[PDB]
Amino acid sequence: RPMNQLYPIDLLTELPPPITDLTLPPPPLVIPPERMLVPSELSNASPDYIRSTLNAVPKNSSLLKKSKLPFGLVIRPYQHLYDDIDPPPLNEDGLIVRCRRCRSYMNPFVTFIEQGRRWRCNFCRLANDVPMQMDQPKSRYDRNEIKCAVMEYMAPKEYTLRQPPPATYCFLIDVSQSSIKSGLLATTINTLLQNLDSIPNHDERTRISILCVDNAIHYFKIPLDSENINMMDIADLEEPNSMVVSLKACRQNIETLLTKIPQIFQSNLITNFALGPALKSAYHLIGGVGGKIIVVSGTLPNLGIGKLQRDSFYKNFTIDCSKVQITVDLFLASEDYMDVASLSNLSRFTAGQTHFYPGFSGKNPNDIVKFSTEFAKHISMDFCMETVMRARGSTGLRMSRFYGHFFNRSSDLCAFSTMPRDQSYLFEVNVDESIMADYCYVQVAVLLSLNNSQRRIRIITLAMPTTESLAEVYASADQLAIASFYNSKAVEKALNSSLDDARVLINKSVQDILATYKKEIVAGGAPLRLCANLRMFPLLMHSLTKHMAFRSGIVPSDHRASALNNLESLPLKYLIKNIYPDVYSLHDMADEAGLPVGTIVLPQPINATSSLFERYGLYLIDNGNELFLWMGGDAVPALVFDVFGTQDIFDIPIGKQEIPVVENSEFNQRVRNIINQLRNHDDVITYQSLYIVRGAAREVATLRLWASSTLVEDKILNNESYREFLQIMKARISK
Amino acid sequence: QLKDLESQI
Ligand SMILES: [Zn+2]
Repeated sequence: RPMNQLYPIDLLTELPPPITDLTLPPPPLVIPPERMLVPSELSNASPDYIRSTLNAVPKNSSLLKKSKLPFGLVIRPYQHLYDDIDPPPLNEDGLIVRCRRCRSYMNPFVTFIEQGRRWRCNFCRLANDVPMQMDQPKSRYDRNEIKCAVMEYMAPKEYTLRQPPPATYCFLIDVSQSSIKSGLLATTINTLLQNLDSIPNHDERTRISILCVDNAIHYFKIPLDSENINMMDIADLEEPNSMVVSLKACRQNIETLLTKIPQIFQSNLITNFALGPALKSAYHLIGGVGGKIIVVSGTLPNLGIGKLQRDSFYKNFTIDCSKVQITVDLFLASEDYMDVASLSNLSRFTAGQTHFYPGFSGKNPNDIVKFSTEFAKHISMDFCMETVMRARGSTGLRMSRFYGHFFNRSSDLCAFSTMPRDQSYLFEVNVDESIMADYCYVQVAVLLSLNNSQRRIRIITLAMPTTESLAEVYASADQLAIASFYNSKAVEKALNSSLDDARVLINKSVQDILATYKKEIVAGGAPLRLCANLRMFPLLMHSLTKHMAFRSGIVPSDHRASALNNLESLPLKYLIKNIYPDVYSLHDMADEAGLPVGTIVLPQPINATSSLFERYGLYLIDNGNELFLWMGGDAVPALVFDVFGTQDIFDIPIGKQEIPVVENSEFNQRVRNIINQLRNHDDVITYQSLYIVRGAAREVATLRLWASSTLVEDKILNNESYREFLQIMKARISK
Repeated sequence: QLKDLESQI
């Protein structure tokens, strides 16, 4: 069969690295048409939903161990913030065919046997009976579960214990003084006010709740608009209807309330924020049905249970949330210490997320833009409730580890009190017994309660060829999925062991693979051998060791915890960009670039190195977190003019600021076009602030420093360049 | 505890 072939290369001959490789699809899943019931491109799981580190699975343990390559799965149930965008086929007749023994679901790889009266399970080979329903003008072959690897069903009654719940929201807002002064409360109230119709309400059932919190927990009874304020204070930190109300039936009233809140605490002098007590109030408030507790704060918890200092209450809280189906999202925005390391656990183990906004301050008009945009997209994002996800492997395959934000203790089941849309997950697969078939399989199942009062089951079935050729295993290795694997292992090693240990782990992943490819595979002088499909692996890991998450040196605790929290939950596509940035050379930008094709055409990305930064050029750096517009110090007045209006480069805007609208400048338009395009994604909430930097007072040095550190291919501080990294590796895998 | 709605066992 056409098993992917090995394409040997010399890493030393590919410097600078051919980074366009980062946008290439993984190695093909070689599956002959006969193994699929209805052959098509939809017959095998798409890389967008699931990516195995190995698309040519080792036929046995000893081979897996020898390859030194990891076996994991980058799983991503949803692709967009809104379920109306590109949904998979949806089954509705209620017929769910499953194997009696392993419980796997009917899929494109089962084999129909005995005149097609029965079916042999591809996961455990058990013989199962074909329900007479299957053939009730269409045949069984017209069914989505037989036609598609990725599809969905309307779950029957026995997959539910209680009627699907309504989308419930409880906003826990910090109204203490730090929040008033920074403008966080205002910005938050405003954004909600501006987005009440962005919040999903597909079944018109969505319920909301508002908790203002300082030293006491402030409640609000909201009447039905149809019967036309009540603020109930509770300072007793030791201690439902009309508190959690219909977003529709109380639309005007909820609006009326949000509008007064800013006035109510307009002159609050209290600096206490009882997160602990408040978190408990919200729990009791929505625990009878479960839902989302979205915390907005710019004040370190300092009163009541759970207070922190410059805690395990939270971890136990998450344990409790898993019982009542509650998820906690956090938006931490302040110039002061927030202990992201500790609070991020709330979201992490409840399937939610924590968003950290360093130095947030209403005084900077641009701080507001970032927070509101992201907070708005976050509340407008669709999600599931009471969801559980598990992966079933074919005989010989076992799911041993699970990474990502969710709740998992001692089972193969991952619980999501709510399943967001913007995160990714990873499962480690161990091969115990030897695989006997020429193929093995993995099937992800997600039992969920959609935010439209419906119970569904989303299935993702992936088929991989087995092989006993070490060459073939490497030839089909997914460099990016593998990069992701080690990224998660690194975060764990970091968020649990040592930061240095994580660095050590990262580097070893490269050393072992390089040493293995060298000894296990067989004219020249001194190349650093590897195959084309793994050609970006050395770069990514090396680049990862320079990321704010693993950097040697000094990084503020919150900025580090945050970076670590992000790398662990980012969708593959953005994880890679967060590790290795897209850099654009604008001054010599092709004419198509900056203009439509309403999607803007982007210039081709250049290597992330200051080597290519001409002192007279214009460059745009995108690292998934921010955007840096770098203009050379010796840029021609024409260029300086075409972009900002003046000709004095020293008269250019500096720092976190937007690019001015320069009339009659078509170039100025194309620049603003590229920046706006880089800002729209229908899959993440991220709004990247723009930083303008001038090259060749102390603020200007700081910006150059920051922008410059994004170019991960360069020697940065105490880390060698990529060029040297490779040389270091070559010296190590030598005798 | 080792028993869930998705397994259907
Ligand atoms: Zn089976």
